[PDB]
Amino acid sequence: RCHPHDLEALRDFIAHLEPKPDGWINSSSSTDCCNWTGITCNSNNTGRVIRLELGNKKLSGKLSESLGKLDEIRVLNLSRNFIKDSIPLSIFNLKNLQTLDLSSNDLSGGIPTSINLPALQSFDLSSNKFNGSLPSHICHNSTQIRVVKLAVNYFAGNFTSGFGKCVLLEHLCLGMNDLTGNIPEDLFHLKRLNLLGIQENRLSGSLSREIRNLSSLVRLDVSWNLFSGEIPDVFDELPQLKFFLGQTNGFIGGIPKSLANSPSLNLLNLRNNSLSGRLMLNCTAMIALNSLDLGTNRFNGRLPENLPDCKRLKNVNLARNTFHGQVPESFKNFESLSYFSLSNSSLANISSALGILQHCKNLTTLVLTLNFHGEALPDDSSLHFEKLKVLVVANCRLTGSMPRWLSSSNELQLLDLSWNRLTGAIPSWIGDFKALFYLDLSNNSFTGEIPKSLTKLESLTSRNISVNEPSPDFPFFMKRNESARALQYNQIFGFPPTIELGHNNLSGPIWEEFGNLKKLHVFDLKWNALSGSIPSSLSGMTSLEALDLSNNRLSGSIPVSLQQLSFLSKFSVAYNNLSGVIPSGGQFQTFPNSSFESNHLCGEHRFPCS
Amino acid sequence: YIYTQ
Ligand SMILES: *[C@@H]1O[C@H](CO)[C@@H](O)[C@H](O)[C@H]1NC(C)=O
Ligand SMILES: *[C@@H]1O[C@H](CO)[C@@H](O)[C@H](O)[C@H]1NC(C)=O
Ligand SMILES: *[C@@H]1O[C@H](CO)[C@@H](O)[C@H](O)[C@H]1NC(C)=O
Ligand SMILES: *[C@@H]1O[C@H](CO)[C@@H](O)[C@H](O)[C@H]1NC(C)=O
Ligand SMILES: *[C@@H]1O[C@H](CO)[C@@H](O)[C@H](O)[C@H]1NC(C)=O
Ligand SMILES: *[C@@H]1O[C@H](CO)[C@@H](O)[C@H](O)[C@H]1NC(C)=O
Ligand SMILES: *[C@@H]1O[C@H](CO)[C@@H](O)[C@H](O)[C@H]1NC(C)=O
Ligand SMILES: *[C@@H]1O[C@H](CO)[C@@H](O)[C@H](O)[C@H]1NC(C)=O
Repeated sequence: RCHPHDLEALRDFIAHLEPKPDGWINSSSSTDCCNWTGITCNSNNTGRVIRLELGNKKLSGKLSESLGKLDEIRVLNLSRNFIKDSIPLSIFNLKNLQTLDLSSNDLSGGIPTSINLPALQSFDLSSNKFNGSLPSHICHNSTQIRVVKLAVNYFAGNFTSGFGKCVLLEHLCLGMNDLTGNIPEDLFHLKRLNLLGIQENRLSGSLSREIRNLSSLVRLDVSWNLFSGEIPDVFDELPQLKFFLGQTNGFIGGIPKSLANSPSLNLLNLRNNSLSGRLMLNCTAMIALNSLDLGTNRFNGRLPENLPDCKRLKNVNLARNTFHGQVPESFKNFESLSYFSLSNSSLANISSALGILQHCKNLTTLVLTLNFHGEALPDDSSLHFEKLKVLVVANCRLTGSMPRWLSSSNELQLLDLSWNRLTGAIPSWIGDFKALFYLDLSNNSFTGEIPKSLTKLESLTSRNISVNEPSPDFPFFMKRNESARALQYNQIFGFPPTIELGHNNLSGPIWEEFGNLKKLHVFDLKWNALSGSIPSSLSGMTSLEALDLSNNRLSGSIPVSLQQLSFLSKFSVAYNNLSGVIPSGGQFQTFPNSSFESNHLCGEHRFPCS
Repeated sequence: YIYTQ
């Protein structure tokens, strides 16, 4: 038997919410509230209600005003439900409420102009429908507040002054709203703040030098705003800074000396800014740096020779910059290097690059695309990359043959050599990589037949090959042609298992044994010299989604068995020698005429047509 | 072709 006041308040609360939780089915009868689901009391369990924690209960409805009658409640947690409409005023007057988590519901409207919650520690409204002015006036009566989480709301208007009066504020999360203007100078009074997310708003102006006043910062997320100007060179004042996220802004200048000297930074992401000049870090000074993303900037000059002196730097993305010259010779010592993305950086001497980089024994994923333009792909067979998983060197217009030194990387998972000038036959050892699920050799000069060993590729047949996906900190992008919008893959295993051989000079038949690859999603043979019959055994490729045979010289008929490919949504035989009926119904009726054009193929009952 | 940025 509990207090009549709590009993009442709790009965009204649940009157507005469905479903009734497990222990609340007795609610209108039962007098023992403290043993209801998600309720806690003082004394032992036997006093006033101090905690109402109903998070992730699938609760649907509105909040009762009589929630404000629980005088002793220190913790109110309704997060991860379907609760909607307004927050009752009476909730903002609870004298004992330490912890308020309303995050992730459908709540809307606005916060009252007058709030008195003297005991409040953490305040979490994130992931809701709240708009309007930021409730910075909460600082007046909650002098103890540690945590304000407002992220993922509709707050627009100025980033409003007044948070600086929450003197003990530690976490402040404003991310993913519509805020405009610069950071109120008010904010720079919070000397105990260790987390500032402002990311994904419309904020702009320079990032003030007054930021040196927030000396407790650990994580600074400024990403995805309109900031510009130089990054202020204050970072010796922020000795605890571990994560700095500035990506997708208008920052200019280089990396400030103080940031380039910070011993505490784990992670620096400045990608997609307006940054420029020589790239200078003092790697003797940055002993915590494990991850560096400078992509889509204008850094120029040579690649900094001292980079391997960051003994912890695992992840490096320098892509889409203005460098020139070769990979420094010191990169032989980059012992920590795992993921190295150099795409589109104007690098020279792929020969030196590969001969140096083979000495980095932790290298797993390497992206060299759009460098070394017109160079000759090194065939030199002392090259050995032992732990290599992902190798992308594409659209470099490279010359030579398929390099056999590659055959010794047994871990290899994804290989993209496409859009080069490579020539000669595709060698048998390409079928020997057991972990390879993706290979793009397309748009080269390759000749000869298709090696039969592609039919016994292990990751494309059985399910008994199992390996760990590489985990670089950057996404990968995929372009079909020069004017196509790109596709994004955050993880390597997001790529469909793929054999892409199109636009080469390959000849001979399509092996019946391709019916062995049960796990292949994409088979692209288009724009080759291939001939013979389309094998009926292809109906055995059970995971097949896209089959492109177009622009070859293939003869005979489309085998009916192909209609047993359950997942095939994308098919073309156009520009071949084929004849007869296109198989009716099922899967093939969904393909457009263009899939069969420039053949002698006709729809059923239409033969001959032309 | 695959690229990175
Ligand atoms: C609220 O409850 C959820 C889900 O039960 C929990 O994960 C979360 O940490 C709680 N909120 C607070 C501030 O503890
Ligand atoms: C602080 O509390 C007083 C008395 O409860 C109230 O009148 C006032 O509006 C509150 N201030 C703010 C800014 O919420
Ligand atoms: C680069 O910045 C532009 C403009 O800020 C933005 O629209 C674009 O999405 C950014 N690119 C990436 C990949 O972040
Ligand atoms: C780089 O940092 C180290 C360690 O703090 C320091 O001793 C050294 O003088 C710095 N070098 C430069 C170029 O500032
Ligand atoms: C290389 O990778 C291994 C295996 O994960 C790791 O334990 C080791 O610390 C790495 N070496 C360096 C110098 O980073
Ligand atoms: C490569 O770099 C140039 C800028 O130097 C840019 O115009 C082009 O869009 C980039 N292409 C890709 C695919 O990154
Ligand atoms: C490129 O690299 C190779 C191997 O280090 C070197 O022998 C050669 O002289 C270099 N070529 C140029 C143009 O510097
Ligand atoms: C193949 O690559 C070249 C550049 O190496 C490009 O210009 C051409 O358009 C590509 N062809 C196709 C159809 O992808």
